Amino acid sequence: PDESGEYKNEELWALETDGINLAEVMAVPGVDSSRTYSNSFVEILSVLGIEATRSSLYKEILNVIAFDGSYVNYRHMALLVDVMTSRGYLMAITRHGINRADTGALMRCSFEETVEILFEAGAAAELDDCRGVSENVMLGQLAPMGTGAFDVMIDEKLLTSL
Amino acid sequence: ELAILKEERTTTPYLTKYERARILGTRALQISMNAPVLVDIEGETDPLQIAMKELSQRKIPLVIRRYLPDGSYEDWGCDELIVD
Amino acid sequence: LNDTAKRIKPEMSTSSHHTFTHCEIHPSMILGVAASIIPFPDHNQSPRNTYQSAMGKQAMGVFLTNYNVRMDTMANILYYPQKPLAKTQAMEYLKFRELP
Amino acid sequence: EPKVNIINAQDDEVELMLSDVNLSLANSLRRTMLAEVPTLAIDLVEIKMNTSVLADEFISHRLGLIPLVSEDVEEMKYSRDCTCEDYCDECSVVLELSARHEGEEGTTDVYSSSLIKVSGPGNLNVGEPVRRDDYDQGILLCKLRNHQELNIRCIAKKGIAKEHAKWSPCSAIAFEYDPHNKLKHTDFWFEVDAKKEWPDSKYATWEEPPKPGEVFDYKAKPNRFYMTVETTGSLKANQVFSRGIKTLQEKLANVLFELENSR
Amino acid sequence: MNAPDRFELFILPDDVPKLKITPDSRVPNCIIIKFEREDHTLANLLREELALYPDVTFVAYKVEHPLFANFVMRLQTEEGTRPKQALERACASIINKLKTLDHKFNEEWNIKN
Amino acid sequence: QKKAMSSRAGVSQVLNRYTYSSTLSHLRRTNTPIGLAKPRQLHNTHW
Amino acid sequence: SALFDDIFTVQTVDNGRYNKVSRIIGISTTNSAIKLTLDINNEMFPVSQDDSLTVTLANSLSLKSWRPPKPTDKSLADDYDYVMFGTVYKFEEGDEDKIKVYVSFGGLLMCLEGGYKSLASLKQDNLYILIRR
Amino acid sequence: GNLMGKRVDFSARTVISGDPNLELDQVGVPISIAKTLSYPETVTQYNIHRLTEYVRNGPNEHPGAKYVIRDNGDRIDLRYHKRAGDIVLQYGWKVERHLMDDDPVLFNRQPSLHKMSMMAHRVKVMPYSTFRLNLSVTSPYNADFDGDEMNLHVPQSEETRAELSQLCAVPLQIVSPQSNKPVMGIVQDTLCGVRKMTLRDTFIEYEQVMNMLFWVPSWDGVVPQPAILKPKPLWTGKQLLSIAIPSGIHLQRTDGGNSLLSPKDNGMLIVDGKVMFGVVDKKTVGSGGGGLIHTVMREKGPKICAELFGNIQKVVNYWLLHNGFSIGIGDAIADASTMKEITHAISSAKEQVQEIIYKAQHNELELKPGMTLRESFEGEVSRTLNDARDSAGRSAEMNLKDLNNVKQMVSAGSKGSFINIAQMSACVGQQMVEGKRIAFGFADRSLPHFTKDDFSPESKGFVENSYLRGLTPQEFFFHAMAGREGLIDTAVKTAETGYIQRRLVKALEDIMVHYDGTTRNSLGDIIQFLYGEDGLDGTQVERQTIDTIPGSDKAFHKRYYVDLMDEKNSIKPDVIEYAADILGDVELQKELNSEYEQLVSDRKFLREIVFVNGDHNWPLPVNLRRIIQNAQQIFHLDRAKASDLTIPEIIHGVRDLCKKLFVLRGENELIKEAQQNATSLFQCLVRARLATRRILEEFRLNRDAFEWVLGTIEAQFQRSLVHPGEMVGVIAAQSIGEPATQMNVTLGVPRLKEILNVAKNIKTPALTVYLDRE
Amino acid sequence: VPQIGDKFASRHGQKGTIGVTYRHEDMPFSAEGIVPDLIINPHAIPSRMTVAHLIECLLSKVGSIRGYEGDATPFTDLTVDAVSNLLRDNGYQSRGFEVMYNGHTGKKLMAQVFFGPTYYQRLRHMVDDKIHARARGPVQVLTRQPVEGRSRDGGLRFGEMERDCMIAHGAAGFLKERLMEASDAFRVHVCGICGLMSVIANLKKNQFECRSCKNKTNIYQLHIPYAAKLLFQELMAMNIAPRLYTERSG
Amino acid sequence: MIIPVRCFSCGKVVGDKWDAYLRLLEEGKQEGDALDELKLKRYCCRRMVLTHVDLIEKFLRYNPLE
Ligand SMILES: [Mg+2]
Ligand SMILES: [Zn+2]
Ligand SMILES: [Zn+2]
Ligand SMILES: [Zn+2]
Repeated sequence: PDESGEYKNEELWALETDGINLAEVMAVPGVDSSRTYSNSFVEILSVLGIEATRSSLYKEILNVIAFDGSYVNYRHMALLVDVMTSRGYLMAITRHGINRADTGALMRCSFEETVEILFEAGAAAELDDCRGVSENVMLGQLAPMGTGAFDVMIDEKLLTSL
Repeated sequence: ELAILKEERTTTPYLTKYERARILGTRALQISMNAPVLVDIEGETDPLQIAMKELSQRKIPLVIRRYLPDGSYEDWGCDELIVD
Repeated sequence: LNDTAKRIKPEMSTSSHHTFTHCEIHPSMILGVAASIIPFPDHNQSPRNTYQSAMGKQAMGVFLTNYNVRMDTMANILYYPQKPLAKTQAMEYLKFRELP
Repeated sequence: EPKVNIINAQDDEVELMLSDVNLSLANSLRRTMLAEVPTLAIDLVEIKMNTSVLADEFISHRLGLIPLVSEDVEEMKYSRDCTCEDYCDECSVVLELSARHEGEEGTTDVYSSSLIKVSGPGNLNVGEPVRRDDYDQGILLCKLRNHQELNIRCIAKKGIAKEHAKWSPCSAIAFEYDPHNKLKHTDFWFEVDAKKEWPDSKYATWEEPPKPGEVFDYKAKPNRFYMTVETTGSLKANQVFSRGIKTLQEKLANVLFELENSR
Repeated sequence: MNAPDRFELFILPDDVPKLKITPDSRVPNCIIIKFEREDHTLANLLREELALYPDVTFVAYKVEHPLFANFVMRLQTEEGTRPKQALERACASIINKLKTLDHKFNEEWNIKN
Repeated sequence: QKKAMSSRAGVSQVLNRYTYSSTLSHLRRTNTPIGLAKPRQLHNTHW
Repeated sequence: SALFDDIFTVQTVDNGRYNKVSRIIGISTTNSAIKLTLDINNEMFPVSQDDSLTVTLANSLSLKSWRPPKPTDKSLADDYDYVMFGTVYKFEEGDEDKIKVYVSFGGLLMCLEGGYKSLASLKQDNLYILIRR
Repeated sequence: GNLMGKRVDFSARTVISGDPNLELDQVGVPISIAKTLSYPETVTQYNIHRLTEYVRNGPNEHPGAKYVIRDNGDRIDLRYHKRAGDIVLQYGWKVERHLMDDDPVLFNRQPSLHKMSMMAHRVKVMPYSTFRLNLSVTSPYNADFDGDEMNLHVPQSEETRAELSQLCAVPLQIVSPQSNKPVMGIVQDTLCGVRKMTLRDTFIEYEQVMNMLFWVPSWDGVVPQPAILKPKPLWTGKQLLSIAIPSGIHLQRTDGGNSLLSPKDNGMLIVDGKVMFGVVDKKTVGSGGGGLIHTVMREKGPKICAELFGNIQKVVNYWLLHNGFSIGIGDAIADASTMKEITHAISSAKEQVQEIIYKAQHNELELKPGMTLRESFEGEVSRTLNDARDSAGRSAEMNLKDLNNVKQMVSAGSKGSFINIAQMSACVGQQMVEGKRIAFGFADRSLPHFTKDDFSPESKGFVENSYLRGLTPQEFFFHAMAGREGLIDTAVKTAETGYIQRRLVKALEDIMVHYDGTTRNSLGDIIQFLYGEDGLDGTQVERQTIDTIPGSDKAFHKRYYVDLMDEKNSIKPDVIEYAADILGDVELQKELNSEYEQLVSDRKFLREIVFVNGDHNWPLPVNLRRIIQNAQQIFHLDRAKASDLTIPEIIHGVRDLCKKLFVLRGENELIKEAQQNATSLFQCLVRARLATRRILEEFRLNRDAFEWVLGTIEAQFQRSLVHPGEMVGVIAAQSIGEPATQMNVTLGVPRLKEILNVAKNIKTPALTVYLDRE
Repeated sequence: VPQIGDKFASRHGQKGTIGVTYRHEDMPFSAEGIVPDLIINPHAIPSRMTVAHLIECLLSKVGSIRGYEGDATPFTDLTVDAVSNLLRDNGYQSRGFEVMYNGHTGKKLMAQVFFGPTYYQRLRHMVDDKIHARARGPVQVLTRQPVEGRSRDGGLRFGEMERDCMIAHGAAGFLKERLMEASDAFRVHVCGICGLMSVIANLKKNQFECRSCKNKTNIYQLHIPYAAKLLFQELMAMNIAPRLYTERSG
Repeated sequence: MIIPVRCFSCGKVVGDKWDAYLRLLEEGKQEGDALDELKLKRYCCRRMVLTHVDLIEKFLRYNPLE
């Protein structure tokens, strides 16, 4: 905004540098250290924090999605980046990040490394609470999702009021 | 212990789509199993239509037990949940 | 000249003189058996030519003249095959006008 | 009020012109002559023996497409309406074909003239296959080598082209109107000039060309149709026209009777 | 396998009627006629015959599906004339026109052939 | 027969008799035992 | 019976990209500052440049389902050559006396610019336009 | 292979086909499939006669029944029961009847990328052996009719029938949560048809109008007045299309800043379901957001939206049947002058490329920063050739006539584009392999027909001829190379996209929205304290502008500030009935000052915190403009009637409405803080729209209209909340993986995989460094 | 015999299926009375840039009128203009357009129609060879699930993506019935102490016993997929003990 | 196989003109001239007769199966 308050286009000069070195470049005098950005969110986690990592991850995913003009609602990407950065560290979408969670063994074995997860569960005497959807599906029960996220009682009072 | 008092209920007073579908299916099955009908039947023969008519007049005798993540539950009557 | 109908040959003006040692018999010979059935393949898109080459194996017709004395697991014979009205010169060597 | 003008006439085809009629009437007449004029065609083939290279269904389909004389097919009765079991003499025509090659050399060509009308609803003039001339060989049916025999018994019944195209009495009906596009019922695709790039219709000389200074007539309607009917020889062109008119009249009479009985 | 029989295109089943008539209460003097085992050949002819009648205020027809041999006609006349009388008048007029056309065609064929 | 694995498979195929052109195309077929988009491209030397 | 009536001299006729619709722009002879632009059918009403059209805008033709008119009865449209019916979709009350009225006849657009004393009665939901020459 | 997925009974699979005469939520089922599949219906007093008739018909005749289940569970086979004509059914028995009409069935195409690939349809029993589908549901299924096979599943219980009818129904899936825009629209011929229907020079005679009006299932039986009365009645196509549009729908769109005159017949104005002006095309009846389909859906309901689909399809299909449309070879042929222009442009480009080659060979070409000389030369040549191809295509497109069929298809948006016309008529263009020109496969040459070290365009994959003119053998080979590269790229991309989608789905599989508004996994760990930080469904948001953010300070002050002390700056006396007792008041002035201070605080909060870049068009719930215009249309706010709505009433009503937008309910301080944080943006938007000056002057509402607007806003906001129990994790995973199928730094599928895998080594590391202002 | 659903393709990659069949009197006709044997949508032309299809149609029309076979050899001197001149010399429109009439009403079509002979071939993809349906039939010996194969009266597969779509839809009951009642449902007995599936049950004489825990009263029954039973049995065979408990210990 | 009885498009009988067509082609007449002399006006019948291939002779060349 200008003096009158109207938004106007302004042209400034910035630098685009190949290679990653965050802290040293931020410490360089004459550089706006409050706005320096990196495309490697691992470096952002190492330097800035976890919330900045979430912001940078969302920015990268949005750039990848919207480079070709496609539009995806903000809530889906927000949920993805919240899941990825919910334990204080980056959780990769693979067997090295998903299977390391404290979820049930039945739902973890269904993704990858079924026999290894089952053997580890047998050796560690793990207990499955059957609160997820995968182990409810494999056991042929009503999963606690959608219409199964509650129970239907009988209205004795209204029937008596007849 | 796990029950929540009627004056302390914090869930929404509206009927969700999943709750509506579950109540409609249960009422249709019960009507098909020779259950008493709380509304008049003029020309409709489909139990689903009878269940929908009962839901519109708020006469379905069922209670929704909404489960909080901790384990506590709230009981909402079908006659007090707002239906769009 | 300045003909607006025929295609434009490359200029080939990067060399003052040309010394050819060989000449192609015909460029259309660079195609395969299945691609020789396509009429005017140079006016099409290459994925369409690939699709036609792939689907040429699914068309039915008189594969042999002794199908009556053969015992094959499957066989499809058209009652009235017809030779195409638009044809390529290679079809004469593919026996397409005789077993369409 | 309706008027008919015949330009050309012959037993195979009639090129005529209709005027002072609605477009729907001419279109309905064309459709009725195309699909709703009953004729006689082979609908049942009994193969006693077939040693030819052609398949049994191949020969049956070829036999079903052979036109037959249907001059007195109106007096014939439908198979459904007939109360007899299977088929009888007054609801079907029986044809017999027997072909064999004599000698160990050469190929014997079996045509449609080899069919013999053994029995039919006498003395109606139906059943006999159509011959272009007295010495015409006919439609080529099959070819036989040595020790190859064909023995077919065919049953011909009365039907319309709606059930199958083999009962169609006519081949193609040319139909057009307004050769000069006075009514502007179509828009002419063009690159430079529409008048030069589009060939004139064969009836363009019959109607006066539009003057360049003429104004569009919004109240004009199509009132002059030129139509050519070509038959397959089963029925004459005049017979096809008359029977199409009669079929349309019978359909309208049936609708009127249903309306009267609905009260 | 699932192909319907061809003769069902023109053979009317005994349990169904050829003609059905239902009044239309949206506007006065309007009826809906269901024609069974028919097609455009009769429908277009009847529609354009009825459209030229001064006492007919609305006439239309439609074939719901090409796979089913039936069509639906909507007919509305003025207060003086009932739609059924207009339909019978149209049928009689087309019959008379066809008779005249056949007579003149026969006369022309006799005069020159 | 003993060494079912570690051997080339699909060398011999049932001849196609759907049509004459398909039979000729099957009789004039080449394959590479590689099962990387580098070898799948149309090289200039394929002219 | 007629909300508005005037005589317009045609200045501009634009066929555009349509083979049947022409846009005509003209002004009233008896008073300036009244500009009429209107889309018309070429075949139904062929007009040329520098013509004189009597244009009347009315609310009803009397002297809900549409039906063909019988020859017996009479209406105001019997006195004119081109008749169209449409919906008013804008009544712009701009600066000073400059007032524009926008009417769409089934997609054929017409804009009439004038003063309040001449276009005050045209503020309706539906209109009939009649052109005579 | 046996627990997560398995083979199931009561399923069918067959080839699909199109059917314009079907509703949106209807599927045609063959006779044999309907007879083979069955549904068990219980025996009650409401359907005893129908079930007995079905049993008497038998399993070989449709409608009929296959098995009869007794009370104890014993099954009677009607195939072997030859005395079924005198059997009586008892209450509580089950009859396995055939598939009848209006039976909900799940209908699926594989692969199932998103939830719209598996929807509930209504059965219509039809002859022949192909499934029949409406043309508007092909795009969500991603199916065509070149041999596709699709699957059908039959529920066998009343509860699952109700679940399919109320959750997975086709009309309920018109709007998708992935991009809050419809996924079903008018496509293919119908689309083209309406472009030929709503033209300004389209007129219809009376009989065709009657036929088309009768063809509308939802017609009210009233014939509209023709646009032309004398000398012959005539109806335009706009009226016939507006007949299909339900009343009460308002839509406005501008194209290139067009005025209300609309000389080019662009834009769109629909008032009360009638099209004032604007050619209807993909911009209106397409799948884009804010169009006719989205507005009709959000205004009326899924049932009315499906009815609109059917009505438009039927009317346009009949008009195209009785009008006709075609394409031909002559549509790809340009006149001599345009061909001469194209050849001149190509020759000039070739001369420029020769000049560039001469400059590069003499060390005269300017070196691009961070690039090699050869790379810079190749980039310059590629840019010149691309510009030449674009210019030739532009000339060819400008030459095209209005009657050209390809131009008609492109303008309708049904099929084709600019590049297709350019390649068919003017020039195919430069062929690129792996982002570069054709490499030298031979010894320093692309083909043995060229000399060594040849850098002319024709020697490196430039096709200067069009498809109509044909291709030279070298151009043919280069085009084949490019096509093979494209096919290989697509083939390798599909598998990676599928694996990424599966990994995402497994990662976000067990995420659900609970009844307290939080988003938790199966362990109970909270991922988000509120879904999407606002607790709103993805299908209930539309792009709206916040009027407080843009504009200068003077414009803001003029639009919002009200001064009762000064006559000029006060409310105009002719719009309010209380203009006498309003000058000099102190309480009303204090209330207006408080409102202005709240507006200024909202402006500061929006500009300095949330949107620092000045963007104001964002997805928000409850379209306020539609509500305002609906109230204006309903209450007839014309005739410049003086409003009887006092300023304190407006201020108190807005204040009460802003406090009644409940997302989280409770008296806890944290709950109140979360509610305020969640509803801050919507409160800002509402305060921007419902300003005292704007209400009194711009909109001119009264007491009834104001109350109706407040009630409608409250009800719509209550209806726009996300329903608890929603499986948001799987929805997010599918909505992220779906665009991946369609699609100097690393970008695309490799970049997405690199992000998801959290690679310690980055293919193209980079830093963006911002300097100080000076 | 060709019917609705049969697959037909041209020589330029323009494959498709029959949608509907019209009789002779319903198809559009030209002034000469010629009706097409096949009608295709123009919308398939500009997307695939199959100019060769239209050129072949024009050449076939010219050759049919003149009475020979056209030469369609690539890289020749033949141009579209020469074929257009040949067609114009034969009394037809140079670009192949023809004035056609509507079959239903007989009225002229406003737009002229590209009309001419073209080579088409029938593919080995027939709807009657692909239609499949199953209510109940044979099941696998091992998993007690429906067999695979259309000929063997097999069952369609409800894969993982279908399960994901059902989870997104929120229909838990439909998924449960599809994966249990429409598949290998089974009833097992478990012991309330060991939790293992080692309970010996005799329903004829109503005797339930657990050898390990000497239990005869605290025994429950469960409805589970047969594949789940097989998985649990295999886990027991691999010295792993998955114990199913119907109550939460807490 | 053998010449079809009727034209596929219109339905004109073309099964009786094969011998005449072969006789005309034997005496040096051009294909177009022979088709014109066979009174085949519409090009549907022209392509029915011109593009037909006679495969019946090849099958007849084989020895009889019985
Ligand atoms: Mg497909
Ligand atoms: Zn009999
Ligand atoms: Zn135990
Ligand atoms: Zn023919």
